[PDB]
Amino acid sequence: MFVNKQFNYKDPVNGVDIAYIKIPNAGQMQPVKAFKIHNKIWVIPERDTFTNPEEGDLNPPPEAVSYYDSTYLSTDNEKDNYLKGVTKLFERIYSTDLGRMLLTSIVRGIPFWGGSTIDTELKVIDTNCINVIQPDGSYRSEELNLVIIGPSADIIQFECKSFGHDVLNLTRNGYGSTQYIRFSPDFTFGFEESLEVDTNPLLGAGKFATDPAVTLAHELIHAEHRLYGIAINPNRVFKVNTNAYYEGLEVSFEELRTFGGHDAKFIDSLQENEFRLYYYNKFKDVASTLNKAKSIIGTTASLQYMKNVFKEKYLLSEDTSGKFSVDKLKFDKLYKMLTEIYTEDNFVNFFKVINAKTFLNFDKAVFRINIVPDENYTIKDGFNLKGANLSTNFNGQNTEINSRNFTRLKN
Ligand SMILES: N=C(N)NCCC[C@H](N)C(=O)NO
Ligand SMILES: [Zn+2]
Repeated sequence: MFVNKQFNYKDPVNGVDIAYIKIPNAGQMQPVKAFKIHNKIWVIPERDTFTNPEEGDLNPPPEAVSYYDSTYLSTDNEKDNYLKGVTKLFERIYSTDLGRMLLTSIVRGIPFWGGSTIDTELKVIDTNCINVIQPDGSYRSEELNLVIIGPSADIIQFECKSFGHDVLNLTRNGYGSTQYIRFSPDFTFGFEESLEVDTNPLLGAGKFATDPAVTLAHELIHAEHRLYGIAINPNRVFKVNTNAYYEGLEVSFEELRTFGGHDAKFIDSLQENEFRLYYYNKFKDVASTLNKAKSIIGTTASLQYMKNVFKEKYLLSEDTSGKFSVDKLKFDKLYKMLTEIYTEDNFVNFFKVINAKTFLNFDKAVFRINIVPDENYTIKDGFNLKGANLSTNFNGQNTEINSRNFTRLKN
């Protein structure tokens, strides 16, 4: 039961799990109503016009496969439906063993307290918090790990982003930082079945639709990487050979790793070792920082308590003197779990749903959906409902057969 509370958009703010909040480095935004669906995880049912200065408008630019609709997610009812859709996908992910593990890792992934210039001092990094406005009018500073928010101008441009320090590279120095995922449970993508000799022949008809749960899990995987500060520099790319009429299409290692499967293998053995040793070295530095820490600022919690929070996050070893160190095999398990076990491909397998076999299998269309009604989608079966006749040959995902759950929009 990942979300132990039925949240309706119109429920009165209480200053605890329903409240108007302000986001860091968002300049001077108006407070937005948010919901805390799980410890360290909030959801803002608004179009994202706060995380980025240059993207504070929902206006359709000169363009470039995208989808725009400045009116999407503008009504309370829509926001209410958005909230229920996100909450439902989390329950779907969490219902699996893989998902239960991923979300647990995310919740234990508190961004490191490395905001002090004094090495004998542990301090929080302000951009890893939000201000929770209370019913009285005061604001309470709250640390959080994950924020799910609506998309910006391009509705289908989902992504996992964060604020990041002035000097430090939080998503790549092992510290981690609060992750903001632009996502929408109201849309999904259509892909075409790459007819391979051993693939099921009884496949209903043309287009199939991506299960929004796989899509959210995809972003959650980026979040895990970023929260543990072991994300692969987005500069790193593989020059994919597509056509002969193409002298090259770049695809980042971070994406190939996240998708997993055959795709992940484009990251050769030399690069894998490089990233692993690098991050191993980074964890060892976090251990040293914790070891030199004698005081904590922004006081409330005890020093030992916070040190312990990071001993748990990084799976550090503590001797009888109380000094932390990094254990090679524990690091290996943690790192492998985050980069090789949590992948889009492994989720497609747990969920038992049809999905593109690789990015190379680019989505043909964009569909409008609504997973909230149980008559349409369930936590356990997604679109391929049991009693129904949709639970056969993935009929539930067939946009021809399950034409009533999909409404074509673009491409
Ligand atoms: N299935 C999709 N078409 N996903 C939409 C987001 C694609 C984006 N590049 C991304 O992967 N972000 O993480
Ligand atoms: Zn991605």
